[PDB]
Amino acid sequence: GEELFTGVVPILVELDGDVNGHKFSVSGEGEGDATYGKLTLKFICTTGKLPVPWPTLVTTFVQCFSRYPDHMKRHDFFKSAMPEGYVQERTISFKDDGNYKTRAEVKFEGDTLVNRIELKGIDFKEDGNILGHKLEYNYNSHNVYITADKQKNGIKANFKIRHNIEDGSVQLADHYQQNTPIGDGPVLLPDNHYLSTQSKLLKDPNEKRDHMVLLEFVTAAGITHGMDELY
Amino acid sequence: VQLVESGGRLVQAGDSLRLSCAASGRTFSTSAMAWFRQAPGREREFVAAITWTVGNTILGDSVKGRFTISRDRAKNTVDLQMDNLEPEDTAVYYCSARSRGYVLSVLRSVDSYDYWGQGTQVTVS
Repeated sequence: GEELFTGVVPILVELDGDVNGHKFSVSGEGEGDATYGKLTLKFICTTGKLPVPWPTLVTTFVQCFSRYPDHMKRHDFFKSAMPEGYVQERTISFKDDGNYKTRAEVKFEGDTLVNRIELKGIDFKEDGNILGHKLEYNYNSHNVYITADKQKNGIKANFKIRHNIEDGSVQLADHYQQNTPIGDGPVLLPDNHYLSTQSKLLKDPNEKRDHMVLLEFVTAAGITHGMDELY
Repeated sequence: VQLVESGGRLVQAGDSLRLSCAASGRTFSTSAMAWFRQAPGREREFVAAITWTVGNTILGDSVKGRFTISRDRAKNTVDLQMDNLEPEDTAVYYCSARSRGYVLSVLRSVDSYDYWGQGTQVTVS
């Protein structure tokens, strides 16, 4: 289970999206190395120009590649679900704007980890920060707060993304997340804890298509009596 | 998900035959599809499997070099191309689908699938 993540794992990502009736598709490819908590991914919009800012899709585009240090390994739901996989569902509510609803299945197909996503967005402002492409191409580091969901045999997560607005302040994106196993397990239900998540957005200087390169480092850390444990 | 196999007929030894299976319903989750067969009098036998996203294939020992599996993700079909057919290929051919992720080795087991078709009869004279 964890055994499937000891080396470099190839990743494929597929997203079909519809935001305010603007329909689009994205294909992604890269690799994950959970030993170092490391992800390297490149995404191409296969339908032309992406109708939303690339940063707004980062969280939607594989937390099984997080580094769980020894004292945290009892709490790694994500790898425990593998290879059969899990369903990851989110509502992402953009402050004073629309919301995304996403449903993804994350699973192994042999040696390859596949993240396949459907996204529907509604209630966006055509001249707001999202459909109006007013967000900076960058990304703040954040903590992802995870809790068990015994009745669902899975987990929930809550966190807020701060997206820089061009010549402005921040666009908040409220994330509500639920993860449930696809198979019959067994799986690990964790104590409360968080993922410390660092993301870098890059461009491929030779790529003509609308695209995003993503480098991420993620490490799990504990929570004690409401206080985040620190490294 | 509903699986519907087609293409079975009576053919002569040495002929070719292509089977096809159509998956209907909420197919978003498909992770692999496979063909099995059961000749009356004998036990069910793995024939071929294909991984859904990349299309990696695996074959049963009895059909290597003669049978080819392929799939079309847009059409949600999986085909079995059978060349150099032999009387011992006479069987009902069943289509199966999995949604759970997997390591490749489990795809050869009849118990590794989430969905099963009705079968199509192939007879080889």
